[PDB]
Amino acid sequence: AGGQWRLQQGLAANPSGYGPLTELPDWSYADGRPAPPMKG
Amino acid sequence: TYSPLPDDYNCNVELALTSDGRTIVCYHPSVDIPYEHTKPIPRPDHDQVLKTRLEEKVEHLEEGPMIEQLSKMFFTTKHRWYPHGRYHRCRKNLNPPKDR
Amino acid sequence: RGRIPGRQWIGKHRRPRFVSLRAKQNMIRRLEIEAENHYWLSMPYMTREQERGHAAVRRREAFEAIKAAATSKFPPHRFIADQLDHLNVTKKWS
Amino acid sequence: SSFSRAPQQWATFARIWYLLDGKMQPPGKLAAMASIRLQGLHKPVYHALSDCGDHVVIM
Amino acid sequence: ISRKWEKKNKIVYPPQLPGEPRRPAEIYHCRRQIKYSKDKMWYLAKLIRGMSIDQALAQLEFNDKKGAKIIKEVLLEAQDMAVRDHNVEFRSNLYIAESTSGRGQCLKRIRYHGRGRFGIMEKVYCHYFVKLVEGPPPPPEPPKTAVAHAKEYIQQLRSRTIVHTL
Amino acid sequence: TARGTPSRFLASVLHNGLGRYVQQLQRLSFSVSRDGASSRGAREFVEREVIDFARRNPGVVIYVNSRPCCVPRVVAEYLNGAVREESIHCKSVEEISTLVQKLADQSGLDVIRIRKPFHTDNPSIQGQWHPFTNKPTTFRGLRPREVQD
Amino acid sequence: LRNRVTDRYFRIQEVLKHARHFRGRKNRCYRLAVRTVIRAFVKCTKARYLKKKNMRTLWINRITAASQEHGLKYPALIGNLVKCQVELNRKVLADLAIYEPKTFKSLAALASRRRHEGFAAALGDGKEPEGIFSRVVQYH
Amino acid sequence: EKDIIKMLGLEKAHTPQVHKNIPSVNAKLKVVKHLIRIKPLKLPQGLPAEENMSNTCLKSTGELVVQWHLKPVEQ
Amino acid sequence: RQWKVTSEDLILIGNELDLACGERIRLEKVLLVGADNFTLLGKPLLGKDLVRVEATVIEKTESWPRIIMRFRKRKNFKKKRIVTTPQTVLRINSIEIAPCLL
Amino acid sequence: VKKGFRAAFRFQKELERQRLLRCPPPPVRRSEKPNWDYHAEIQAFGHRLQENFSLDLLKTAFVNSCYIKSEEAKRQQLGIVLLNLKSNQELSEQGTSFSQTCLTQFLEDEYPDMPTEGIKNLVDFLTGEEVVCHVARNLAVEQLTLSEEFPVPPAVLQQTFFAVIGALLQSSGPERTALFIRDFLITQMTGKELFEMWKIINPMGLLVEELKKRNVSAPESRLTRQSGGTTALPLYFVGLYCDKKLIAEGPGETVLVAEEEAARVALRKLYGFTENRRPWNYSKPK
RNA sequence: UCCCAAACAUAUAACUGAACUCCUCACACCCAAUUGGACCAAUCUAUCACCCUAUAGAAGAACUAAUGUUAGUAUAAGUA
RNA sequence: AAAUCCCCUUGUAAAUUUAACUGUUAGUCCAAAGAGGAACAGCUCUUUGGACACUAGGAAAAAACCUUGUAGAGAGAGUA
Ligand SMILES: [Mg+2]
Ligand SMILES: [Mg+2]
Ligand SMILES: [Mg+2]
Ligand SMILES: [Mg+2]
Ligand SMILES: [Mg+2]
Ligand SMILES: [Mg+2]
Ligand SMILES: [Mg+2]
Repeated sequence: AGGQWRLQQGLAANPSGYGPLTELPDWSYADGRPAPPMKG
Repeated sequence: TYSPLPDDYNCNVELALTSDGRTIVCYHPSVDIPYEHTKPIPRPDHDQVLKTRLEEKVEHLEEGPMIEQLSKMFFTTKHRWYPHGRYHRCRKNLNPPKDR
Repeated sequence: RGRIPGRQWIGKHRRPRFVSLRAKQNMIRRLEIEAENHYWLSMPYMTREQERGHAAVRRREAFEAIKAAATSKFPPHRFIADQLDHLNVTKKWS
Repeated sequence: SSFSRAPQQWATFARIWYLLDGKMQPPGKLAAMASIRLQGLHKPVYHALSDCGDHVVIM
Repeated sequence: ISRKWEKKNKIVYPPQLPGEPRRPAEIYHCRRQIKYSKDKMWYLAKLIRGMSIDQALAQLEFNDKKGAKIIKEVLLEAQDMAVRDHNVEFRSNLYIAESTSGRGQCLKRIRYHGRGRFGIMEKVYCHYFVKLVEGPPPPPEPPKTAVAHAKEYIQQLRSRTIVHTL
Repeated sequence: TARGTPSRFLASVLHNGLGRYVQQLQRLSFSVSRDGASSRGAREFVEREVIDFARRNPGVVIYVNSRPCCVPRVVAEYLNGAVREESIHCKSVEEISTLVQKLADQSGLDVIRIRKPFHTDNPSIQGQWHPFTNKPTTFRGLRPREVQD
Repeated sequence: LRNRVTDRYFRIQEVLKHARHFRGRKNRCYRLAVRTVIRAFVKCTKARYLKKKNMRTLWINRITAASQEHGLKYPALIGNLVKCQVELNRKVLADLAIYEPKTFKSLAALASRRRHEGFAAALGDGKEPEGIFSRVVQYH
Repeated sequence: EKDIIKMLGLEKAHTPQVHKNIPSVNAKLKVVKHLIRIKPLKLPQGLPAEENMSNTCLKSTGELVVQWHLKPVEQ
Repeated sequence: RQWKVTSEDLILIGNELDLACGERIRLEKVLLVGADNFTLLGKPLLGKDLVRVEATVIEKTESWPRIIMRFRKRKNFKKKRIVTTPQTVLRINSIEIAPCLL
Repeated sequence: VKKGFRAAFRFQKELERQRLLRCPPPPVRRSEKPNWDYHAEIQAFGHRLQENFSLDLLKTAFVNSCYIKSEEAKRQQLGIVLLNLKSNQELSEQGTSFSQTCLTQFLEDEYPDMPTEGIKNLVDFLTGEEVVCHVARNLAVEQLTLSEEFPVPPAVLQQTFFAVIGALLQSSGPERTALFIRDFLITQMTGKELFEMWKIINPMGLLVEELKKRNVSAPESRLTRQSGGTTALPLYFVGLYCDKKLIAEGPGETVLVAEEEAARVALRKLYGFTENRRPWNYSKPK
């Protein structure tokens, strides 16, 4: 749902394709240390 | 004047956008029932020489009429009021897991 | 009532079938997609003469790696330590 | 809502009586909006294994 | 073979302190290798199951089935050693706890049929088991009343949760 | 299958980690044979790693008993009373270390089907839904098709 | 050297234990039990696909029920939230409806407000400016 | 047509692949034009350099932007 | 996965996060934060300076055995496999917000 | 007869497991079981709790008066030297006195409007027999407890738990013990209602006096919502109005039970123990 | 043999929909006949091991099915 | 007539030869071109392609019609 609108706006049809919602790291250490990169 | 939804039953919903437009603010305070929309609580419902004791009004009923009375008072069917055999009575879990 | 002679989808008297609205909508949107494909395939960047032999060097080197990989098959080296490591199966504390 | 456990569950799984006036109405449209109420399909907490159906009265 | 029922009368419990109540007397008795069908004897065992010893004797005395007199003697001798050897004060203060029949050892004989055929018949033998407990028979379970149905239905309605969610 | 295996809800032990984290592993007992190929992996494990593992986890008591046996075993006990027994019959050293480390992180609860991948004692903050949540109230709350006075 | 199987009792017990809760002779006879245990194992493996499908359908039903209480349709609510760059899946939307009625009502208001904005934009010829909630945040 | 799809490396569906716009490639593409979607390549930032080779991202609209920051546009 | 979390609750991740048990981390991807009277939404994500949520690892265990069986009638096709998926349990400790709306 | 040994050996273990399950042995103390070392176990006890306990205080914390008497009886029968062990009676009183004060102080800051009687009951509930026993069992306190019989009685188990708290208080101090009790005793009232921890009779009766104290008029009850009144499954939403202003709403199957629930809801809001209240702060202070 | 889902012309085109694809993680782990491999229960022997195992050699070396053979017990049936 | 054979570039990674043998060639259905004394169908038989005897979804139930394959867990999502 909403894929066609996403394609018009210039984003991926699948919201999980590319963008901050998936590309950005999900977690980081409490003190502020960045987490290691994920395999995906 | 405009309202996306009529705010009269659950909560008044206000929608706003941040200065940068990257966040949506929704302030939804709850509503209360007005005093004028309630009914009062229904409080209202001789030469006696003998004490009026609690009399046994529990009359025995056959399986037929007793099930019929249960079905009409609970608006259900007659099937669920019949007993089950030992096979099903033993497969039931007397110690189910508990959550929340 | 309502028997169909023979099978439903094969035979002389089959079950009649009709198209739907979304069945058409799917066909046109597929037809439009190829219309895009037909247009974008009509503007080659170069001609056959210009392209002739512009990738021959990379193709040849790729095949030489394929030849080298195929001709390098041989039994692996056999060492003495791995054959001697089986002596450890009887190792025990003093 | 600071409700006790038993009253909170009781209110959530309660039964609501609905009334419908069928005068000059198509039976199917009447039956359409009555099926959801009877099955409890209008409840956000609906589930098939849960007896969440409601009462429907049609005049 | 197995003869555990006979040994059940040889188990001895430790002496009881005055704080705990009286342990009711129990007697295990059984008769082996009875020329009877275990299925047929099952009906008599179920009939006298849960009743008093003397009521069971009265019911068995006037029963026309052959197995009735066999159980009647078994109940009689079970009552005898109960008072005599099992410290039972009143011989009529006994009720049947469990009565059942088990398959005994059976022989295989040939039953002749026509056209030279045959069928293997079986001489059925069975055992009868009985346990007597001192004291009046427990009252039978009363029928479940309508109010009992009412509260149970309420409990089911109150025990339902929102499923497949938090 | 799930219908043939008991299940339980997701939970912890005494709200572990809410204020502080308490290691759920409490005791480890190792059975090792001096002679025998089945205990070679167990033997070399305690030569080089059981010392370092003990220092890493100070709240866990480790017992190493050396007796003749055909199958080396490790027994793990938790504060909730659960007991886990794992055989060390003919395994290597890098894989017993992973096996031993796994028992340390476990909370001791039964490893069975979990009904819900989430658990909370307060599923709602604004109140659970009820049939009157989205129902307006009329004047004096008159019922449908009724009159007053 | 004559060899005979000595652990057949354990070989059949590993199958009979999975059928202990069945009904009939197929819970104790190995010949019958092996045929139904295989079917039970196969059904369990393929039931995982059905669980994912059925759970989504349950969420859609609950979302539709809550939306209809707010005078909204499920297609209208789902599409408008996507146009608002609010990427909430069906589970959390159902979770919000059941447990956070006021938050869900705000989301329904947002969808309806967005729906009216799109209608006005389509009503115009494009000369009019964009809607307040129709603006999209660009990411580079 | 199966072999042609094999040659162009189009095994997994919905997986974009770049190809040279030359008559030889065009000839192969014309056979399976009913199974694929063809779009041109746009390079608004030009051909990527070695420094930014890890920062490229092929957006859904058909261009390969060499600067991927995962940050909202300040405009 | 999208989780509706609050304070003092447990959620199960069907994976290993390569973290020591007891360590506390931060979850930077927050799509919605709501309260009794107000609710804030991200487009599609909230700013890092607006909301902060932290969780603590409390369990790293394996899953119960799962049966993967495949059978085809009259073809002698029967295969069985048993797998256990590593999982991690996290307890959400606190959810904090800051007055950075302006 | 089939030649072989492994199959018979495996079968013997299976039968013994069935024999064990048929009549499980009575529970025995973990100390009497093999693989035990009191010095080693009590050393890891402090490290497991991330605390620096005192060996002498901790060792005598688990000693009970009943255990001392049993040992004196055992040596008297053997006719045999004198023990110098000290019971944990004084340590338990120190732990109990501090825990009651610390719990009372902690709840007063969190709920300033909580009445004193409500404060006492919650502390009584937290220091109740079952709460400490449940915590002690899950903290392996009973395993190290030196008693005369197994399992340890709840009264003895509770005394032992308060003893180690006093031992920690002497070894570490009030500031460290305050964090300890918060981490293991405060956490026992997470998902429980105020009246689920403080049993009360007549919620409306003291609701009137509470509004009397706040200089507010008496609440009146009115029927906000009703459903199925004449049936066997009714629902009544009774709300309380003061000066024609709603303060609380309460559901119930009958009018009477709905009114009591409305009173309970009002008391929770008045005392600040609502489900919407902010969660307890377990973060280390700055 | 007994029609056959129940229904509904009027609230702005999206939405629903696979084991296809994407996301976290892990990947030898869904074809007949046939072929190529990786392992392995149980038993004997050589040497170990000593609450039942290890490395090798050997073989009467593994049964949901042949109206399969022998033995036991059910079904019809407490029926003829 | 549709089309084939041959075939540099290019896209690609396969192909030929040597050694060693087992197993299949009693097939079905659909689209198309045909043949069976100058038979519109039907019956039988050739040729090209696809599917089936290998997964899943959809046409009501569905071996052969449409969508789709490379294999696991997930209480995610976009689509055919
Ligand atoms: Mg037909
Ligand atoms: Mg004759
Ligand atoms: Mg796939
Ligand atoms: Mg794979
Ligand atoms: Mg053989
Ligand atoms: Mg046979
Ligand atoms: Mg008959």
